[PDB]
Amino acid sequence: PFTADKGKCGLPEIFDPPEELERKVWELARLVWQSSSVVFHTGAGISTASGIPDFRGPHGVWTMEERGLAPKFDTTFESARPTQTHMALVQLERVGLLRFLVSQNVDGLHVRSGFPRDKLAELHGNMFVEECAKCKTQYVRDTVVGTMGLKATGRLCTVACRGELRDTILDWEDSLPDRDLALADEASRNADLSITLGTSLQIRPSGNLPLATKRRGGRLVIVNLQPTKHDRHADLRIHGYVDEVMTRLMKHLGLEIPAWDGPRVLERALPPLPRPPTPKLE
Ligand SMILES: Nc1ncnc2c1ncn2[C@@H]1O[C@H](COP(=O)(O)OP(=O)(O)OC[C@H]2O[C@H](O)[C@H](O)[C@@H]2O)[C@@H](O)[C@H]1O
Ligand SMILES: O=[N+]([O-])c1ccc(O)c(O)c1
Ligand SMILES: [Zn+2]
Repeated sequence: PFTADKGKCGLPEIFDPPEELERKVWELARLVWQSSSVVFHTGAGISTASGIPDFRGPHGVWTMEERGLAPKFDTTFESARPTQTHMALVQLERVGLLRFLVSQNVDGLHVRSGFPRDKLAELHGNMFVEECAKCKTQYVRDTVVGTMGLKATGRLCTVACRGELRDTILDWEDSLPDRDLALADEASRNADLSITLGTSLQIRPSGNLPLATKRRGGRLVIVNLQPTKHDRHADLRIHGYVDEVMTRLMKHLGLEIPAWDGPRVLERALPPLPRPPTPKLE
């Protein structure tokens, strides 16, 4: 806990200049069109524009802690709106340009975004989701589950059970949930395109999954303001705000970023919605 390694925190940000940024997103555009199976890996950087601080960035939880300062939240978890990036990932799934989404975030926004849970691994859990110890039934709640570290919440299961309900937030010692990690690994290995959004890729095995894609000739794209463990293995690193990259990307793809109607829960994914026809690439 106190001892736990929080890896490299407070590294400098890189800012690709507009010309290099605009061009790198057109190449990302091309790789989404080329790819049969596109998987997105997300981390706390896709939630920073909502007012949720990240961990290892300039004003990250771990970064401000090293310098004896406090992270600053500009919102509560309950009153946080999903980002343009969160809503872009929703459209990309709906139009069939996103096979699987893998997140290290516990902020709960993916789910609150309306994103299909059966196409999502929440690898470090969800602040809003408690799980029945007895029958493994999950409850997506409307306020944050008040505990952390797979502890009893105080509520009991309501299946036609009275099983102990506990949080889904992994403690430093706790192993990842096998179902989520297994689907996340299959998705990552099977993928021909893995795009990482606002993660430093410093945690095992979360951070290593985008590298499973690169095996069998898959392409790896890293969108992050800072360096990242596996920058060396990327075919494309984009250094900029992900909201900018994903707003420009969606515009190249001919896609609108949909409205957020407030917190909604989508258990299962629907058949793909119509999407624009693919440009001639080669
Ligand atoms: N607007 C932005 N656009 C793009 N990148 C951004 C933005 N804001 C921040 N970033 C980048 O976003 C990156 C986020 O890196 P880290 O803070 O390590 O997030 P993680 O999701 O990998 O944390 C992993 C786990 O570790 C914890 O213990 C928990 O268990 C976490 O689940 C940085 O490089 C920022 O520069
Ligand atoms: O307080 N928390 O639990 C936090 C702190 C920072 C985060 O980026 C986060 O997703 C949750
Ligand atoms: Zn139960």
